[PDB]
Amino acid sequence: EMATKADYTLDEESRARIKTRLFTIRQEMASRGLWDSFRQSERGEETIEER
Amino acid sequence: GDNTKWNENQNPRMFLAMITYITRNQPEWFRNVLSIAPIMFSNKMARLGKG
RNA sequence: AAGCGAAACGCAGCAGACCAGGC
Ligand SMILES: [Mg+2]
Repeated sequence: EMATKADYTLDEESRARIKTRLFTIRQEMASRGLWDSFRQSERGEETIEER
Repeated sequence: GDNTKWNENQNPRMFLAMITYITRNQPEWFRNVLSIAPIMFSNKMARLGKG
């Protein structure tokens, strides 16, 4: 985690909880083999006009 | 001078023809949305009224 | 001058032989 002026505004327990959640999400996603797809980003394609 | 029976003689099919000619080269959705009105008016039914 | 509905995202090498060829 990185915070402006190195001021995270929160106690270490709250940030540790949020990081844990993020990790849990990471492992849950990796278990289904979708992490590599998510890795690549910059998704921006649209075509729908009017039908 | 005015034109006698103006509304009684302006056929909606003529407006459909004019809309189709005006909307030449335009996107098909634009032609459809513009031409729907004359189509419905050509099939219009007049309610007789109070009685 | 004009005027209308007045979030989040640019790889990588063997190396060392031996042969043929170039001016
Ligand atoms: Mg030479």
